[PDB]
Amino acid sequence: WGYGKHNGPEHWHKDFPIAKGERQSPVDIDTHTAKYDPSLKPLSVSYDQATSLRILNNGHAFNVEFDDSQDKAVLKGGPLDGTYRLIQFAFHWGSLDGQGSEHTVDKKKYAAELHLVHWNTKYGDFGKAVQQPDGLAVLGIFLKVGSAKPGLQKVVDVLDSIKTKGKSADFTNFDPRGLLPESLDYWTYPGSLTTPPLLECVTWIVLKEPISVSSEQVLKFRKLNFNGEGEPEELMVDNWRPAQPLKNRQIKASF
Repeated sequence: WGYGKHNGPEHWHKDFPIAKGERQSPVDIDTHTAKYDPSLKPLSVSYDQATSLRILNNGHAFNVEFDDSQDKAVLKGGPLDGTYRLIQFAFHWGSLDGQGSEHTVDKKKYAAELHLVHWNTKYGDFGKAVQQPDGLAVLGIFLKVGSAKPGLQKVVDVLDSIKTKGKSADFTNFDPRGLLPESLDYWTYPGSLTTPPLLECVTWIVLKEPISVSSEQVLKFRKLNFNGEGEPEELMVDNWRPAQPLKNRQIKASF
């Protein structure tokens, strides 16, 4: 599976049949149909204690991993029940500034999208949580091009070291708080992972307010390779899945 014409999103259903299930992601956020729910609590992000370990090129994107052996970096509050610990964060981006995010707002596409992945500690490990309807909590953050994001530079300067599939690099003391928007206003709905296995185990929490990044930051993202080293060079660009049918589900707003 991939993002190409022969193995792209339109083909994933052949190997992963849930691809056309009932609670697939991503989706279009229709702001006029989203329902203001007064019973939603503020989100509670505790990341001062976060411990980053490494960054890796998995062949479909780049992931920053975190030590999830104790409640060091956690998410709770909002629509969530229990504590979810940060396991990884990744990005989805495009070939141009006009496309890239997975989720869309009234059909509008952002330059990229940041996903902070967290699992329900009630289930003991990540592997057990992805087998649960309330197993994960992904925090989605939209990226728009404007001014540079101080907090994202550390990530950008290390992309050179993990250009190709399988490459990984020690990546300690990275603070995720540097990637948060000012506001925590969000939209929330029940969905799935956006890449196979597309498990319908996620509580999506998409932040209203986008972060700005400079043109040159995003540019270094587009220099990543899908391919392994020593193979024909395929630029890692447009690694995002098209919006799926809402199908009955309803999107709630904390605002």
